[PDB]
Amino acid sequence: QVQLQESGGGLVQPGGSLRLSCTASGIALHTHATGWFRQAPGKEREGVSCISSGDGTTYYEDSVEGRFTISRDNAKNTVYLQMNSLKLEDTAVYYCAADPGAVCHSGSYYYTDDDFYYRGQGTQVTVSS
Amino acid sequence: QVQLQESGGGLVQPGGSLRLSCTASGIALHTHATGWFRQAPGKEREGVSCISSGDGTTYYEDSVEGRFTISRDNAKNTVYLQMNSLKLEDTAVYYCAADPGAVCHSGSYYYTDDDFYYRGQGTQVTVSS
Amino acid sequence: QVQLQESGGGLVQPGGSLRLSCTASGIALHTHATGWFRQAPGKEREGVSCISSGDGTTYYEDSVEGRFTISRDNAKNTVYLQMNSLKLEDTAVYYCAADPGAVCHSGSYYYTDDDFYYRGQGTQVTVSS
Amino acid sequence: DFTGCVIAWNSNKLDSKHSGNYDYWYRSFRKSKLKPFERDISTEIYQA
Repeated sequence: QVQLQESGGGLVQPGGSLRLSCTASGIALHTHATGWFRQAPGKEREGVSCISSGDGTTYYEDSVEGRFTISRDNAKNTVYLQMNSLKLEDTAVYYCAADPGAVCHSGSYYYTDDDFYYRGQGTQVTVSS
Repeated sequence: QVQLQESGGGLVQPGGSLRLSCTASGIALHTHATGWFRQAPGKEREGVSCISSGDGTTYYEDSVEGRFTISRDNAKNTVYLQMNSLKLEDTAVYYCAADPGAVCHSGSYYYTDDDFYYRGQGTQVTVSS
Repeated sequence: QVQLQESGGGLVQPGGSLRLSCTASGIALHTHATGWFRQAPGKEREGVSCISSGDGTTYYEDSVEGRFTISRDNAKNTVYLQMNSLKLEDTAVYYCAADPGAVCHSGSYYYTDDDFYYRGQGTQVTVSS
Repeated sequence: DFTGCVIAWNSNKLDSKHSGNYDYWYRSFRKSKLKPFERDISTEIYQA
């Protein structure tokens, strides 16, 4: 019923910047909680960032600290992930997923792996020289 | 003779919830207008709410309006607070106090500074573990 | 017809004690509320105390509690302000003034600025000789 | 059947201070309603 579409990607070089956008058609943001998950080849999927339903409370992972900013715009109903200072090991495919309620960090529950309801197709971000 | 002990507090997380309870060891409720005060570290003590002696007349402050609520039960002889939507700078030592008669917003006299006659020991509340 | 005379003041050291009088020439006191005002050099005039028509009502300003005491007597037809524990910035020219009716904190209205109808001459008082 | 007069006047100036004048005690618990022109003084615990 509800689809999620991602945009961005391309051929970024180490030291460059890029911006992904995830647009929801049916469901409403700033009442839903969305997050970003990535998958490298030969590995298992791991989250990147999350923002809850209430206001713009951001959450982040250990290897994501200080380089990756998350922002939500309720005018175009599109969440933005801004990539700064990308390193060579950051080549993966990124998925945006939404889960109603303030799902990320609600007591004794982190946003570990994938149990989100709404999914997307994903966009490939590669980085190399 | 009349002591006002507090139960609750501890370690919580932003966006969470916690419960405060002040049971009067001495004089009962529904005859004294009770209130609640908090102390940020390095900062002065400022009240958060009252409930009147008669009925359930309820007051809050500007920065805490809507998020926090107060209720009381006379059979257990206590007053209850439900903390909702906890944020970063609420970390304070919460006190419960009382004064005989309706004193919070009584004519041209609000519950300004510290005018209650009874005092409590207090519990600590911290967030963002 | 109504004239208010002020008598007192002098050259004294800080921490001293004085006595200042307010004599009404025409209409009498204890049926009309009276108060005290001072004007520092280079500063707009502001009140000190205010006593009502009847009884023994007494108010002060926010920086002068516990240092001045105010009283009146109908036999000598004079209003007495007693000055205790003076300091440096108390040097001003003190005026006494009166109004019909209990204007001293009448309802939700204090004796703010100078709304008084009758006025007097006043007496310069100085400190730190 | 009261033959007499009631006289009342405001006293905010000898019976009230900033910390609160607590020399006037108003008892609110009693086993049964008083007889006319009668006082009880005794201080015993009232359990509800």
